[PDB]
Amino acid sequence: FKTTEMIGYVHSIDGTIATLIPAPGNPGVAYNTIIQIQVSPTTFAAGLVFNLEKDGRIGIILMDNITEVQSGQKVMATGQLLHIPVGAGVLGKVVNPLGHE
Amino acid sequence: FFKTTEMIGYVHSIDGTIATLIPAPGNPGVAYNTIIQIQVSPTTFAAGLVFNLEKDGRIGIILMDNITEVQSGQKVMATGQLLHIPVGAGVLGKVVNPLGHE
Amino acid sequence: QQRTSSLYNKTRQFGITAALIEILSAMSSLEGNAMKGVRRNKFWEG
Amino acid sequence: YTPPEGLKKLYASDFENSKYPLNIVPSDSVLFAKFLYKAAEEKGNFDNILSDFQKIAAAASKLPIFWERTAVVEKIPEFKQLSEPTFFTLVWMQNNGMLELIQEVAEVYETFVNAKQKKAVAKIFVAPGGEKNVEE
Repeated sequence: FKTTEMIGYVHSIDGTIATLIPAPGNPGVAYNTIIQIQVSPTTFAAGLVFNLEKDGRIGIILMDNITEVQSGQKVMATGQLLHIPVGAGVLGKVVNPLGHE
Repeated sequence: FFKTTEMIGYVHSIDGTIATLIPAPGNPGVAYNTIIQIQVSPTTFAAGLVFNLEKDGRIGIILMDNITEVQSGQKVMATGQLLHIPVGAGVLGKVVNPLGHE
Repeated sequence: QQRTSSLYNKTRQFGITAALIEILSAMSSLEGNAMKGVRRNKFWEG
Repeated sequence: YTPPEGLKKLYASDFENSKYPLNIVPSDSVLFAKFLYKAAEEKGNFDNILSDFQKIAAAASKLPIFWERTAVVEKIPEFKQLSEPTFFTLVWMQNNGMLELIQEVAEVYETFVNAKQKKAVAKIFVAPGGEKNVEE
């Protein structure tokens, strides 16, 4: 996933759902898009936007690496919906909903 | 010698068949369970019934007629009286509304 | 007997679920009406 | 932020229960108006707050849409020229994220000032562009 800019930080984590708080200036996140939570300096965790509140807090549905998601971590926006590999190059493989093999 | 009504606030929100009013600062205020008139036009009004008097001053209204004409930000006049309807032998043989309109 | 027992189990489960949902709906309605007032704290002292 | 001593002292006091020209029902937009009125009454000048509200309204017309969501009154230069009470109230609102009540707070403050100064305001409602003739 290609990141564009930071769009806030992780605020609360209730199981598999999370809430973000806006970054300075409220860059904004497109609804129903995929966001990346920087769990580590080199690894990211997928999240799905499902709610854009008036105050600027974004509702996120964590997809993978939930155990490594903590409040205060930076979140980057891809700006696009979820896309997965498709074609004859995926036949015979075992994949997950995010397209990872 | 003027037909001075008693304005008590404005229409804040509309949710279907009920509305919420906001009182203008320094106004007489409406009484509980009384009828109010929402000025949908300089000559037309929509009836309503007071249902809630909240701490914030907002008033819960039950719209009775001309709901489609009600919009947020319209003036509201307080009659200060409960609901009264025509009664007598002259109403027999007629179809009427709960407000008495034939 | 088997049919009535199945109906009994189904009815009790539905009743428990409906009662719990009703109680939670009442609780949510009570919570929603609550409003957070102005905080009287030294905001500058931070 | 370094609020003045007077505003700090008044902030801790229970000014909400003090006497005011009118008995307005408590509300979020009424607390700020009461604080502004109590702060201005000590100095005796009320027109300063009105000028501050005018400046705020003029500045807000140029700020970006939904500026109140990310508004930082400290960083905004237009609010640097406001009086200490108004600036303190704006910072207080920004802390609570209630900058959308500026209009209501200004209205309540104007009502309090008019009541204190014994002024009666007669709203005249006219059609758009029909305000030319108001003799009647």
